[PDB]
Amino acid sequence: RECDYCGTDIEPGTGTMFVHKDGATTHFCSSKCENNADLREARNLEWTDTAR
Amino acid sequence: VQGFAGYKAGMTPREGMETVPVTVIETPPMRAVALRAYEQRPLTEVWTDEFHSELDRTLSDRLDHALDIVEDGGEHAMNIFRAGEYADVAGVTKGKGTQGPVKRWGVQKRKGKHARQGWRRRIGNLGPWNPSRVRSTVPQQGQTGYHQRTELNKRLIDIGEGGPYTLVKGSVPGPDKRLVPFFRAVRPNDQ
Amino acid sequence: SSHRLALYRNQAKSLLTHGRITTTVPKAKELRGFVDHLIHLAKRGDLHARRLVLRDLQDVKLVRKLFDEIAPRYRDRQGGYTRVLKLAERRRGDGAPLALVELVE
Amino acid sequence: MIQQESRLKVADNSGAREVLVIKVLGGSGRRYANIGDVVVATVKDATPGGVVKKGQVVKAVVVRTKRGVRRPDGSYIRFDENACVIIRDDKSPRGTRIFGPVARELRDKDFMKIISLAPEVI
Amino acid sequence: AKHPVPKKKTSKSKRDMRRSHHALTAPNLTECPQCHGKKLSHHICPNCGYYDGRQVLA
RNA sequence: CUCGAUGUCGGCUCGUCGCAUCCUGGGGCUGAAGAAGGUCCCAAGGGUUGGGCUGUUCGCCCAUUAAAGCGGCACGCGAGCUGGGUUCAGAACGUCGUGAGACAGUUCGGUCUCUAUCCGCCACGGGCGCAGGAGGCUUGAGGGGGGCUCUUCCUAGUACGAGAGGACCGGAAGGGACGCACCUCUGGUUUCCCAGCUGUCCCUCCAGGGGCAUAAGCUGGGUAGCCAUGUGCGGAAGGGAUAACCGCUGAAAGCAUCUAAGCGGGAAGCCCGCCCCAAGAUGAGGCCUCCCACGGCGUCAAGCCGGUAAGGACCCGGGAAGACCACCCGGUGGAUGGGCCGGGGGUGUAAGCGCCGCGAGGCGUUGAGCCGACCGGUCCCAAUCGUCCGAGGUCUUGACC
Repeated sequence: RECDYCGTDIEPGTGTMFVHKDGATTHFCSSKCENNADLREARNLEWTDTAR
Repeated sequence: VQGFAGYKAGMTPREGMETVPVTVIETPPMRAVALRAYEQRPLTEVWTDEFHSELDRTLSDRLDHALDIVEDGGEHAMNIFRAGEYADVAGVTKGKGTQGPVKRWGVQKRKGKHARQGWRRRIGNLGPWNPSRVRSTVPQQGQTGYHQRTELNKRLIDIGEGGPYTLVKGSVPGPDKRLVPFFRAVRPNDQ
Repeated sequence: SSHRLALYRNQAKSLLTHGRITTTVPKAKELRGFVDHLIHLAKRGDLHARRLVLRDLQDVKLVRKLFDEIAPRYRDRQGGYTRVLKLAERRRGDGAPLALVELVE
Repeated sequence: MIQQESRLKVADNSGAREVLVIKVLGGSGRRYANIGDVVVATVKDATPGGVVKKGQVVKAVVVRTKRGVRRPDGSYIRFDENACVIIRDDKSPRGTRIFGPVARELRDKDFMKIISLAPEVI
Repeated sequence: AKHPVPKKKTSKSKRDMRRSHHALTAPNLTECPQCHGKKLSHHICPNCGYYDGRQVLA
């Protein structure tokens, strides 16, 4: 994928994946993805695998 | 020397099939010093110097098979401990020190409305009026960090030599890496 | 905190000036490494390096003085550009085993 | 995780909305309701009287907790939310339908029923 | 606010006994490097300057 | 006994006994088949939950549970809180009183004090001891820790059973509270490690910084150690002596009787076992590995001196070792600190120049820069040189060379 989108990344040959309601999702990564993303609009996201 | 033992490698888990965390342990054959027997009279420890080079800077199976390696010349490679086994190790607590009856000993402290009142940590009480002065009961700020700790059901998973070393099933060696580890599988229950 | 630094600061400062002062055991034991460390930077020697060293010390004269001045007299070794020497006496009332330290020379 | 009066929504339709957590179901002591687990709480509020109704004595289980669940697969999983499903004594749901995904779990501790109803089980 | 205070004349005896475990122990000092004399085991001095390097006065 | 004064309800915490035992095992009983109850004898090990409303305990109610025990110790605990409350003056009502005041009727609010001496407890050092002087290793008498449990499965839906049900016996698995230990994975830390920021003073103008804005001014994040929300693990076998309780062999009662004598059965319980000390248990224990008879003095001079680095120490340098202390490793024939150096980890691509847009900025160089303890090299630095103390081998008896 791309930490869902968070093109950064973090935590070994395992990692981990957060998640939201509605069969929707959020595979995941670092404390730079999280919080931010968990609170607005992905599009606008830069740094990473979006505003790449 | 009746047993087998060495020091703490460290911990990490990784792989398996579901996955599982253990700990590494260092120790080839720390030579063989006499051997336990109280024969004809009182016998226990001799010393026919054959040690290191520095050591004078300070100068019936378990023990038995020993005879095997302790007469070989001294040393004795560790590892019967094989594939899936339960020895037991006795680490050395951890210079944690003299602390409050808090962690030292489970206990609830200064509640709320007074769980702060620049108030806090400190036991509740000792003994009643009539009973009699005190008990040797209630612990105290009974220092820690130095205890001759250990445990049980110590299962070893695997081992390999490159450097005689052992992989463990759940670490909790007690003491810290580079620490003094001694193992055994005492009165095992999982047997 | 802000104090640990400050120290290292003025001490690092004053020192380089003389290259061996008089503070107690520890005090010195540290002003070393640090100050020390700093040195190793005068050694690096450049835009950056300087922009740091100064960053703390704050002061052309020196800052430069060392980077150029001393730095060299050291360009060769491997840290240690300081020889922390304990002292014989002790500040009064106190009784603190002060001590002296210099740029190994 | 999830006891006293921590609240959690529905994903099924039982006719609920959210529910307060009385007891962690199992036996004495015990202090925790983690998906798969089964809770002894009630309605904090439920639709316009579907079939349940606000403040209704209840029985529900674990399927969504941001407490993070360590998968024997040294893996890790969690959710943006915390809620579960009602049940018929017979570890049997009511909501005819599901909502947000969930986790293998359930299966492991019995419930298929939802296991599949679920839009997606992670 | 004297919750707790002694309760029985401390007993000279004891008292002192207390004050007993106390005691000094002369500076372990040694003898000069070449300074010739007695110095604070490990240091130059108003007799030295040396050690190996003349880092002092007199 | 106390008024030259023992601070009183409930709560909190920390608990400790006891058994008439609530849960828990073992039993005999039943109008007990099963299952589940009832009855009573034996056993306290361990254990006996969240809320509610009430100053309360008590108590009723809510959801659990095996269980949700009775009571001691001034209905334990104020020199340990609580301090609501009954129990200072206010002041209120109601209430009696000509009144004044008043009330186990009520209602608002109403100053719980830093320095433990002794005994006592928990802890760590100092003696002196254990009769050569010496470092290393072990025994444990005797103490202390810990023991609970639900549920799920086969045996089996077989015994029983008209049926709806549901076994001893025998065996898997999970989980609950709990405790020991531990960072790997997880999460909380991260007082400066790294990054973005607005206000301001110095900085030289710009840039590039600097304190302060707590003791970091603010926000994002962040090893290493500590630490849970998290990791291992544990409460078992089994051995012996019993409760109650069940039997055998058989008197006295030529017939019966677990019975005095003889022999066995039988418990979460005692003893043992499993961890945790531990001979200062003055009965100072064992054992191995070192060190040899030095001086001169009136004596059973077991008294004064060089010693033996056997050996230790002190001083230095260091430790998840740590209040001090004691305890551990090192002391330049060293890797012990720091330093440097590679390595990892960590912040998100720097200072500069460059190239696009009037500017704001961007894009590049550039996953840059900078890096606090984590893994390991290298004598740059700094543990130089030096002291002190330390044995000799007490008396009797005998056993062997």
